Amino acid sequence: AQNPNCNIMIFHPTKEEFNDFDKYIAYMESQGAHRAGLAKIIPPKEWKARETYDNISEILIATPLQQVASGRAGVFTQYHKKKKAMTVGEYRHLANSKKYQTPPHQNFEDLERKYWKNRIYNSPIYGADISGSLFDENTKQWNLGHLGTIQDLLEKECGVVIEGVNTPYLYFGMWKTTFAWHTEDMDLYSINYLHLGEPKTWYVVPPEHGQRLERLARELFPGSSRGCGAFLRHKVALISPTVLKENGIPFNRITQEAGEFMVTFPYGYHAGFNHGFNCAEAINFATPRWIDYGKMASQCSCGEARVTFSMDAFVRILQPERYDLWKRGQD
Ligand SMILES: O=C(O)CNC(=O)C(=O)O
Ligand SMILES: [Mg+2]
Ligand code: NI
Ligand SMILES: [Zn+2]
Repeated sequence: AQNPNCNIMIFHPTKEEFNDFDKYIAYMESQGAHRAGLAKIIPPKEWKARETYDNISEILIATPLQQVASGRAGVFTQYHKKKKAMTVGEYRHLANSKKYQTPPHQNFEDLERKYWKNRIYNSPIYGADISGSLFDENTKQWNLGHLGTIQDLLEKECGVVIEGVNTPYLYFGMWKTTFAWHTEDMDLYSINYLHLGEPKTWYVVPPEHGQRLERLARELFPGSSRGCGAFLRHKVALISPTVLKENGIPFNRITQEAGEFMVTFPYGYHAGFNHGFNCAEAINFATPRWIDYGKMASQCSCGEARVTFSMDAFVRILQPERYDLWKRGQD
């Protein structure tokens, strides 16, 4: 078995190898990459996502989210308070202000220490989940707006034709902006490109050990667990590496820098934080190997997780027993 310790693997495809996206994902999996739940892909040196970022300040962040924490430094939840609209130029100036900017630090490790010590005492503002793309239309390789759709994968593998579309999302971050522990909708893959700015640190649990994280989460967030049988789908709970280590949960960490892709694999729980002002683009995708994960994915039916139009069909075809109850939650 390849990569039996479930380490995060880093790939350096050539420009030739960067032509066929599906084929490269399958290659990475042949090397055991998926066992970690997360992989890094450094694009060939000849590739670029677009020519410059010089003209992005006029993108609107219609609903910036203030991420307010509750709990203790290593075990907390976050709620998202909606703020007034602002442009990316306005958001970048806010990220760079004295109130919100990255503190002085020695290296990524010192910054990580500061994040886990001090995150709860601040409420950074995250411009998350903005439909759109920063890839130039002429970028033909690993253009996250030109990928094969999940609906088309489901049709190729299973013969069934369904409604729905699959488009990318932009994320504008600042120091301490946080993504809570989660797997993707329907335990899909994700791919995330860091277009510009400061790094993003990731934590990940191997898919084969995801239920150990779930059991710890039920213990640490016991009222949330009684409220919903899949409350991690709410995307609000944080658990630090120190707490994970104290509880014997297998995990890994890695820092993504501008110009790099990350892939999350089906049922790979992940969480993380931004080091400073940045912009990422991410989208869900599927392969043939995902289908069985999609059939087994948990679902939030308490009604809190409230997700996309296209998830309806996935549930309806892959999980027809749950259909009914899951749609009572979503309506
Ligand atoms: O970048 C972020 O805030 C969150 N991204 C992801 O969870 C992802 O790409 O799967
Ligand atoms: Mg603009
Ligand atoms: Ni994710
Ligand atoms: Zn729920």
